[PDB]
Amino acid sequence: KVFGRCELAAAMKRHGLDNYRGYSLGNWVCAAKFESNFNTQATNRNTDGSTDYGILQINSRWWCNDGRTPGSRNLCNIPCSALLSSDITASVNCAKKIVSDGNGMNAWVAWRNRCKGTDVQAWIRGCRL
Ligand SMILES: O=C(O)c1cc(N2C=C(CCO)NN2)cc(C(=O)O)n1
Ligand SMILES: O=C(O)c1cc(N2C=C(CCO)NN2)cc(C(=O)O)n1
Ligand SMILES: O=C(O)c1cc(N2C=C(CCO)NN2)cc(C(=O)O)n1
Ligand SMILES: [Cl-]
Ligand SMILES: [Cl-]
Ligand SMILES: [Cl-]
Ligand SMILES: [Cl-]
Ligand SMILES: [Cl-]
Ligand SMILES: [Cl-]
Ligand SMILES: [Cl-]
Ligand SMILES: [Cl-]
Ligand SMILES: [Cl-]
Ligand SMILES: [Eu+3]
Ligand code: NA
Ligand code: NA
Repeated sequence: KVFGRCELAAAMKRHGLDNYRGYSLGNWVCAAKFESNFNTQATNRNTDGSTDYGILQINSRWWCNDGRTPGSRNLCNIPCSALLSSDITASVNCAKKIVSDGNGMNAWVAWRNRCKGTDVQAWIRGCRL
């Protein structure tokens, strides 16, 4: 599923991501735009052989099981395919674990490089939330 901007903002808010660990909703929408273009079916292979999955490009090196990342962990206790669903629940619940691990949203390199320190509220401007 390819979400609309406000559509994704509303889903993320409903699932408790607005201000989670202090990150306002716009930060999460910005991250998703540059990680996946709001497409839940996004995948990308990393140089180390792990793969990133879903709207927030969650990595199989640590967070999910894809059966093809030797030596990896599955800290969200989910198949990586769950992260591609039209329902963002699994991605949101896993993102909450990620952002709580100590480095906040710097875990998302695209957030650090394209969202951090920018006017992220622009990403939710005009939405009925
Ligand atoms: O493709 C776009 O740029 C786009 C698509 C959008 N939508 C909205 C929907 C309907 C939601 O139910 N689907 N794509 C919304 C926006 C935007 O708010 O800038 N932009
Ligand atoms: O309606 C939109 O949400 C929308 C329209 C866009 N455009 C761009 C053009 C060309 C110039 O007028 N026309 N609609 C571009 C985008 C976007 O990149 O998010 N969004
Ligand atoms: O005007 C739009 O259609 C629009 C503006 C957006 N943004 C993003 C920013 C932040 C920095 O450029 N400001 N407006 C994002 C989107 C979209 O994702 O469809 N659409
Ligand atoms: Cl929308
Ligand atoms: Cl915001
Ligand atoms: Cl594996
Ligand atoms: Cl393969
Ligand atoms: Cl594990
Ligand atoms: Cl599994
Ligand atoms: Cl959803
Ligand atoms: Cl933080
Ligand atoms: Cl990570
Ligand atoms: Eu648009
Ligand atoms: Na906000
Ligand atoms: Na699993």
